Amino acid sequence: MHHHHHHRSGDIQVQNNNTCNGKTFDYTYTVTTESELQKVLNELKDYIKKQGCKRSRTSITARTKKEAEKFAAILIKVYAELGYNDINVTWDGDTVTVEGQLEGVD
Repeated sequence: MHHHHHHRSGDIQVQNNNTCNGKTFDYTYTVTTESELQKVLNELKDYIKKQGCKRSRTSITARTKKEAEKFAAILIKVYAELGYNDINVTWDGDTVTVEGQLEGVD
């Protein structure tokens, strides 16, 4: 097979938008391989902690809802390191939109 990197294949567009957003340049990273996705979440998590009073939103381009599940398991994990292990997720299919839980427990 002809192996190549062309922006037209399974390009995964990760977009994070922060509530209490300070110096938030873009938080947008497009990875064709999940090996690179690891570094996205390493730096991203660190920032969301500062640019985020309680939570920030994320939406990742999943080409299948099967992928949306495992990127959800990653985003839930990332915000679980920041605070609450329970995180808010919605599986669309073309996208997985994950935002951290608001402090509401009794």
